[PDB]
Amino acid sequence: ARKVTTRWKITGTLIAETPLHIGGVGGDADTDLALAVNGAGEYYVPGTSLAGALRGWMTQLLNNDESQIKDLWGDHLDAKRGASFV
RNA sequence: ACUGAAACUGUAGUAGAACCAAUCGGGGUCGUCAAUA
Repeated sequence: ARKVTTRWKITGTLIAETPLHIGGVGGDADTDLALAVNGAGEYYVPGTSLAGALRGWMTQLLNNDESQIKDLWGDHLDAKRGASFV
């Protein structure tokens, strides 16, 4: 497989400090923009939407350096990066 | 007159940007109603 010196499980509670809206495709007959729901119909944060939230912030932190970002979040086109480590 | 073996359809990607639940409105004030004798 991919070598992993150490795997880290990072977890905790995220609280909405303001209201939240991750959108699905949009519109449930009660709202023009409808919240994203999982296959069980439960309201959820897509891991895509949180990954890009955290990668996006990190991109601003690291002055939009592609190198260290792709070192942690993967890259489709570098010949030595591929899949994400987060 | 002899089954090929082995191989993740996967990798990167924030359903998001913009949008005022808002515009107008004195809690106000007078003669009506019935049809005959």
